[PDB]
Amino acid sequence: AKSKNHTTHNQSRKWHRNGIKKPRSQRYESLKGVDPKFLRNMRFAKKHNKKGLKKMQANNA
Amino acid sequence: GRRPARCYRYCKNKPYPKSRFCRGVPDAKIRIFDLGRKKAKVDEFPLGGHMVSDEYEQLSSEALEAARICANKYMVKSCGRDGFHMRVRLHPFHVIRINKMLSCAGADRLQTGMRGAFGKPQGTVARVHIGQVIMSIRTKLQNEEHVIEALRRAKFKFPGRQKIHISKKWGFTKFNADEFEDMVAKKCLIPDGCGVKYVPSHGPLDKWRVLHS
Amino acid sequence: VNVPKTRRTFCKKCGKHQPHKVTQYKKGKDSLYAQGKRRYDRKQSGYGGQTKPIFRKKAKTTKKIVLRLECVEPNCRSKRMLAIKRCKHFELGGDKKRKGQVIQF
Amino acid sequence: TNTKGKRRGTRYMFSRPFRKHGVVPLATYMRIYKKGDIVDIKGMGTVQKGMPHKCYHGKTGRVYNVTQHAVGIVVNKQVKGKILAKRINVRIEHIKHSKSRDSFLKRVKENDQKKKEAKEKGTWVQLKRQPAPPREAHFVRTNGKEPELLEPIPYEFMA
RNA sequence: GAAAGACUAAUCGAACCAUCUAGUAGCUGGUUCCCUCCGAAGUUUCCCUCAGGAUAGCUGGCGCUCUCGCAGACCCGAGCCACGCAGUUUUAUCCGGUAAAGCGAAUGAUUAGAGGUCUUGGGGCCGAAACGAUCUCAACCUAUUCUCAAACUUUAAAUGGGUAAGAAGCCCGGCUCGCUGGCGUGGAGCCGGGCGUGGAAUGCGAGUGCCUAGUGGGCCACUUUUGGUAAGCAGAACUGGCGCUGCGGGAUGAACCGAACGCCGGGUUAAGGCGCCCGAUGCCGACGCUCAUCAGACCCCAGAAAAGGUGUUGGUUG
RNA sequence: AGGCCCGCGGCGGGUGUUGACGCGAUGUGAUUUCUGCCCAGUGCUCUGAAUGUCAAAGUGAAGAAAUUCAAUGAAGCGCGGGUAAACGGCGGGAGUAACUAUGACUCUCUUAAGGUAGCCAAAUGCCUCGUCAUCUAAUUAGUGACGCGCAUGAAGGAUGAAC
RNA sequence: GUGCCAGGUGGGGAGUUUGACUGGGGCGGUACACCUGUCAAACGGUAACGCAGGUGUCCUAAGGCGAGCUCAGGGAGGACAGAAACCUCCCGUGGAGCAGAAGGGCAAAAGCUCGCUUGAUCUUGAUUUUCAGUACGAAUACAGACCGUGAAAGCGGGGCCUCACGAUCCUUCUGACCUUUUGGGUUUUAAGCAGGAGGUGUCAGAAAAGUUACCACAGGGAUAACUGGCUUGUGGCGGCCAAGCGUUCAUAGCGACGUCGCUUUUUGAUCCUUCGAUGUCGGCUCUUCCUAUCAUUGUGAAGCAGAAUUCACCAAGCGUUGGAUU
RNA sequence: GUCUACGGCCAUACCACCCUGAACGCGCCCGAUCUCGUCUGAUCUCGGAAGCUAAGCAGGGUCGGGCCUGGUUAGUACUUGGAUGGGAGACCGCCUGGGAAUACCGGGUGCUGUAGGCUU
RNA sequence: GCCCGGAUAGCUCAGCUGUAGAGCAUCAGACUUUUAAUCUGAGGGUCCAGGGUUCAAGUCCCUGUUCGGGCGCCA
Ligand SMILES: [Mg+2]
Ligand SMILES: [Mg+2]
Ligand SMILES: [Mg+2]
Ligand SMILES: [Mg+2]
Ligand SMILES: [Mg+2]
Ligand SMILES: [Mg+2]
Ligand SMILES: [Mg+2]
Ligand SMILES: [Mg+2]
Ligand SMILES: [Mg+2]
Ligand SMILES: [Mg+2]
Ligand SMILES: [Mg+2]
Ligand SMILES: [Mg+2]
Ligand SMILES: [Mg+2]
Ligand SMILES: [Mg+2]
Ligand SMILES: [Mg+2]
Ligand SMILES: [Mg+2]
Ligand SMILES: [Mg+2]
Ligand SMILES: [Mg+2]
Ligand SMILES: [Mg+2]
Ligand SMILES: [Mg+2]
Ligand SMILES: [Mg+2]
Ligand SMILES: [Mg+2]
Ligand SMILES: [Mg+2]
Ligand SMILES: [Mg+2]
Ligand SMILES: [Mg+2]
Ligand SMILES: [Mg+2]
Ligand SMILES: [Mg+2]
Ligand SMILES: [Mg+2]
Ligand SMILES: [Mg+2]
Ligand SMILES: [Mg+2]
Ligand SMILES: [Mg+2]
Ligand SMILES: [Mg+2]
Ligand SMILES: [Mg+2]
Ligand SMILES: [Mg+2]
Ligand SMILES: [Mg+2]
Ligand SMILES: [Mg+2]
Ligand SMILES: [Mg+2]
Ligand SMILES: [Mg+2]
Ligand SMILES: [Mg+2]
Ligand SMILES: [Mg+2]
Ligand SMILES: [Mg+2]
Ligand SMILES: [Mg+2]
Ligand SMILES: [Mg+2]
Ligand SMILES: [Zn+2]
Repeated sequence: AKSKNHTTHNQSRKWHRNGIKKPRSQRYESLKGVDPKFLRNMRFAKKHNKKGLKKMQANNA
Repeated sequence: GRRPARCYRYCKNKPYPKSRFCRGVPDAKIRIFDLGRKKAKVDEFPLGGHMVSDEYEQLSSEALEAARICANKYMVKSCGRDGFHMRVRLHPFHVIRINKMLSCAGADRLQTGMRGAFGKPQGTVARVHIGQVIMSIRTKLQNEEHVIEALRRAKFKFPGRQKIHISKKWGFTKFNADEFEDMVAKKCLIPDGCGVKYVPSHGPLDKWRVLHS
Repeated sequence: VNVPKTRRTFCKKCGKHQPHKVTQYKKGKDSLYAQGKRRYDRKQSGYGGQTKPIFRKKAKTTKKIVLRLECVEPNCRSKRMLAIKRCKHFELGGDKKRKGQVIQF
Repeated sequence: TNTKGKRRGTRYMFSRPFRKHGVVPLATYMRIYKKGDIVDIKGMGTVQKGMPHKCYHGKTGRVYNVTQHAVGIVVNKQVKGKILAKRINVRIEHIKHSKSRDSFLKRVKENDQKKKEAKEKGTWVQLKRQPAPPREAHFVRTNGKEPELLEPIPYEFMA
């Protein structure tokens, strides 16, 4: 008839058998969820980075 | 119709006071906590004797009532009706419950067993700790043996183990008997009723100059 | 609840805020030539009895009131449906409440 | 049998401290949060908008997005046997800067200064901080005073 | 069927025969050689679900991508010593409202006196006469006082939870922007350049993919803990165990204590023991306590209380 | 030209080689004596009266047609009577007589009608091993009697020889 | 009358169904979808038919903005007027109010009163909560329109926050001078695309009444009825204190208020064993055991003069009967 | 040494009463034509400058209350980990680390940013 | 969801588009030895709500609130 309802017994052991790994912190996070206005201006800046290349290389030289 | 006190001796549950959640609590057996000449001044009864539990347990209100009656009768017999003042220092604030079962030859008669087993308020008990005072008697200094005997007799109405201790405090105050006299002399203490008011050396000087006047 | 018979709200055809007449939406009559009705009639014809479930376990006591808005622009009679929360008593353009008045004795 | 309400059990978590109710002080709004800096999520209850969930109260994350009134925070949350980096939008009332990060950047700057100075002046200096070492040998003078003899006191029942 | 659901070929609350038919079964029973290696779950969510499934978790198999180098033909190193990781500490830095404590601090509960002076308090004895008076008890106020709280709290631990402890860093310049804007402003991105004392301890080689079985009845112990008089009862938290596990000890015993296991020889231990059963005190062991006409004799654990004793032994106060 | 019934089907078949002193369908159960009240409910049945609703078909109208609408209006159901030897049902609360005790009597609330004649701790009464009498030395048994009877009762009640 | 269709009647007959949880099932209840406080052991999570409660609504304002005020209560005053009608001053950290349960939050607020309004509108994504990191619901931060309000900064896409709700299929409505409607064209019709609504409360969503003692099958000791086992509330039998009873006298004999135990000859509680079966009440017969001793043997005590009786000790050797009713 | 305007932290700043205040300032104050609101020029708005520091305000005071910070309470309460420790239990002791809170007794009573004045 | 039909002094019933009436409520008076039961009179209609038709509304037509029937039922 009746039976056990809930437990977390042995659950921690199951969790730690393969380790509780943190998320893989990797360079260049995704731009998901960033403000769209800021993102579109960022895209415009990236697009127009091409101009001023001669000035950039002159300064570098 | 009361269960034996062995069924509620121990402090097994969390405190369960009579509140807006626990309703329908019957009144406690003990309603009077102070007996004897309660109006006696502080210097009238210099000797104080306490009865102190050695166990962490629950004392029932009926047990407190019985011990109070026994101690009162012995104190009235020995020291007279105006020669002592007793104070019970335990109040039955913890409600003990009962899961009432039918005492008939039938379990089919909607007994339900342990289903919905939360009980109805049976009574009230007082929780006492190790080193906590249960009763206090203040009287003349020459009635020390009578106080000890009254508390010894009252011990038999309680489940656990209790000790009788003649306190160093003056009466029911919190100040030592040896320092009490000179503190009153230098007006660090002002008597009122059965207690003393401690007068610290801070505050307005008007309160200082109403004294010494 | 009470809602006024007119409101100034966005009109998708005009593209701006316009006055709208507000009515209560009622479910229209069944077509009898809708595809599901035709399929149901074909299924029910013949022997076999009832071939689709009949609900008969009603639990809700209210419905979500649907407001039919109609733009008052003569050239734009566009209509829209707004649903409001469930209510038991709904009225259109009832007597607006006052604050400092006497309740009937 | 527990409810799944968003604010169940937050009775003291989101309550204000004693005698600190009322107007929110404005320096909290005046703080500047850039992308990439480390913030602690607290969650005061005077402001009900943009509140973090109770599982992020007391956690610490990194700001990835800044809006007019809130920030986007990447904060680690442990769920069963895995940790996942949740992204939450939290109004700036419920966050504050992380002094751990502040002290670490201060230490980095000071270490770089020491490196430059020590390369200028030749002598090598220690930068890696060490754990507490064992105590070195030392002399304890009595100053012509005999140390006090201590004995345990006799027992007596007080109260 | 003069009625019993009776009888209808030992078959009747729907005969017998063959066939559909090897009907269906979340239920019961069984399921066939050896060795080696790895090795669980009785938990989450959803389901007319609760003796079952799906789902995540735990398992195995197959790999793949990388890291330390592979050293001297005997031999012989000739500040700096791997990518990265962690059921751990340290150093910083936050988070919390339990234990405790408090109620002469709020909210509730609550004991007793004391001091004051107004009132639809009772009243008060000679006050009606302006209680000429002032005696008591109330209520009220004030300062104290006894006792409390899982659904109270000023204060507030221990244990605990998050983050950080660098090369994806730091510092110089320069460029782009339609975002922002007093401003050569702010912010973000991008491009060059220089910095290695590799910026706590300790340990360890890491990352990543596919397929996937069994399980989804659990139970026990220390501690925390809810209901119940209690239960070898019912229900939770943490860790460990049994299940899946043999071995030494507890006489005996799923769980206790020790310790985990290939087949052996020698040495030594653990827990536990050493009169005899039964290995080991067959020590010239030490100091005391105790006589029981129901003595006592070792975790769990397998039987006892209040109360007594001029039995005896210590000790305290007088 | 029927009632009741069989029948896959036939103007098929049984009752029926029959005809109301007959067939068919029920209940109760010899004789004796009785068989009370209730047609609100559910059934059954009679009447269609203007009559409400009411399918297909048919009629009219709109449309280019599919289609839509309208008018009309069979049984049945509603509306109206009858019927309990049809199924069934058949009440409470207060006060009141010159000792007390009962309550002939009086008030109200209510029903469709409030259980009548009878009978009873009965094979039907919980309380109950009811109370009284008788039978015994002693009887939770038996009989007789009583009756606010949990929950007796009239096509079945109560009796009555013979078996 | 027959043939065909239409409506009614139709347990005479047919097929099927008649939830789940559950200290066994049923009856009861909803712990079945949600929300608050606690449990809960100071991150989060955490169960019982655990405790205290609440929900299937309500609101053109109780939504939005702005402005101006301060609330509950109390003290002192004023014609009728009194304990409460209105007016005035003072104190007032909120002891009020904010729709509701509770918790949190809030004072030139989020409360009260006015003024103007409809951001409770049209859209795309991201995110949080439950979580499998699926959905629904709810929520947060943005971005693009069109607006409201205010001098403006700003604020507003419902309600101060934590609840107030619903898939596929089908239906209905709204929108695109949109797509398709089958050889082509026009027009009805129909289908589609996007967004609302009609509901599944067993709330991730079958369409559902009983009875079986005439019963059947697969199983279950996962689960009751009888023994046994744990417990001992209740039953039974004892002990401690001694206020009292006992003509006086606590304790010859009793023992209130309290309190400590024992027993498993009561009844419960539980569900560990047994459902491929342990024959289930009583009586008869027969043996043995226990002692908490009714009698008998030996004793102690009395409110034991004798007689009778009562209390207690050693003590289970021996005995403890014949009958009416059931 | 102070003030004014705008503030940050938000009582060491609050509350009660008392004393002092030079110069600027801030105020109280005077009036209602205009602007604007009222039952009321009381508030709000507006136009002023006769008088006053009485009040606000600032500074100081009080064996002041509160608040802040210490000591005590107290290595107490409580607590991580350990034992084939004690005890019939209830509970308690020890080892290993951590460690509170009242009452009671002290000290203190705003600091400061920007801009602009006054103070011989 | 569809087709009908009723709402009127306290009650019941009628009812114009050009006068809300009748019998019973209730009450004051007139009698009769008390009574009767018969009049004189007072007191009442929200003519169920709204809109439109309206010189003329309870009245005519629609939209709303209940009450009765008979239909029909794929989320
Ligand atoms: Mg399970
Ligand atoms: Mg408990
Ligand atoms: Mg039968
Ligand atoms: Mg078969
Ligand atoms: Mg099985
Ligand atoms: Mg808590
Ligand atoms: Mg506590
Ligand atoms: Mg308090
Ligand atoms: Mg258990
Ligand atoms: Mg169990
Ligand atoms: Mg197994
Ligand atoms: Mg294992
Ligand atoms: Mg093992
Ligand atoms: Mg062994
Ligand atoms: Mg043993
Ligand atoms: Mg060996
Ligand atoms: Mg041995
Ligand atoms: Mg030997
Ligand atoms: Mg016959
Ligand atoms: Mg009859
Ligand atoms: Mg008809
Ligand atoms: Mg008749
Ligand atoms: Mg009768
Ligand atoms: Mg009878
Ligand atoms: Mg009988
Ligand atoms: Mg006989
Ligand atoms: Mg008889
Ligand atoms: Mg008679
Ligand atoms: Mg059938
Ligand atoms: Mg915890
Ligand atoms: Mg928690
Ligand atoms: Mg405002
Ligand atoms: Mg917008
Ligand atoms: Mg909101
Ligand atoms: Mg569900
Ligand atoms: Mg079992
Ligand atoms: Mg008992
Ligand atoms: Mg006496
Ligand atoms: Mg057998
Ligand atoms: Mg047998
Ligand atoms: Mg004996
Ligand atoms: Mg002070
Ligand atoms: Mg310690
Ligand atoms: Zn429009």
